[PDB]
Amino acid sequence: TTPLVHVASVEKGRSYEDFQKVYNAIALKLREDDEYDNYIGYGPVLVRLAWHTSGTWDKHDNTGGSYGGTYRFKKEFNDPSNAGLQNGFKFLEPIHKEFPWISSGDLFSLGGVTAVQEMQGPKIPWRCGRVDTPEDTTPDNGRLPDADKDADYVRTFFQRLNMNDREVVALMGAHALGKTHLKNSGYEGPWGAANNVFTNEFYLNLLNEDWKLEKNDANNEQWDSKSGYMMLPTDYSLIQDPKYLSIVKEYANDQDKFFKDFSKAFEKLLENGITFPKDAPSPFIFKTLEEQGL
Ligand code: FMI
Repeated sequence: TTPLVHVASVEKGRSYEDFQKVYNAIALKLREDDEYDNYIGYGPVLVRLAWHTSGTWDKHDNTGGSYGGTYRFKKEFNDPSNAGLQNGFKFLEPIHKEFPWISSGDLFSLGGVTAVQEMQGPKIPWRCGRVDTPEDTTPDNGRLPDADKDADYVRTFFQRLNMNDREVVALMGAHALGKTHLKNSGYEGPWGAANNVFTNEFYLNLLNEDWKLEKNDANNEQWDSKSGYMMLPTDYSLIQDPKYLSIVKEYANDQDKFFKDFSKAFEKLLENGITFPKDAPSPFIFKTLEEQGL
């Protein structure tokens, strides 16, 4: 029961170029399969997958986390909290088939990094070395957070992932991406207009839209705006809590600051629970397809 240490182990003989190739394959497929989810593309769901496979981590005993790539196991991919992520896993299947040497955890997390960057978001340094662990290491369902709670719930919950107020608010900015799907989560609607472009729109919408507390077709409350956007109760709590509100305003007024803080928090999220040897490779910063002229 003693907390196990997960030491990053580089896939045998692999280096930056090998991973840039995987990044490129993911990026090229994101471009090709553009029709998904009414042309939103697979970017958002890949970011959600990267987060859900990392968000099971418990700092108290180092269980869960991105290291083991346990989402490949039935108990975890059937977690009600992960409904809809099967689309992201299916997307990555041909990628893993072409590059069988990459670990599942490295693939799931790299998928998120690739999606953020290809969607014009900040560069996210990424480290390789996650190693697949047995099915009995799969964390039980119920470790991911709920969306119907308040600011106090959010603050306490994220302490388990060792995230502070600024880190939590920055991470939530990813909701500028994609949308909620009634069938998956009991919530329906996008948070903004630019569904597959990474910007600080989430914060701007929270502060500038006129929100009304309504019930959706699943009988759950959510905040709606005449513009056709929505906010989860947890999203809205970010402007109800005075400490979160200050940070929301900061990001709504400084795109660069949001990008920098999100990058750090997202990398931290994807690396929680992993011990990187002193002589491990430095974090990789992948070039986008655009930067490579591809
Ligand atoms: C850093 C990234 C991130 C964080 C930290 C983070 C944190 C949290 N999220 Fe969010 N998320 C991300 C990224 C991130 N999310 C993205 C990109 C999406 C869109 C997915 C898609 O469009 O398919 C979604 C979609 C989504 C949905 C709709 C799912 C669906 O119906 O398909 C819900 C209900 C929630 C709830 C919650 C919380 C409040 C409960 C878990 C929460 O704590 N999310």
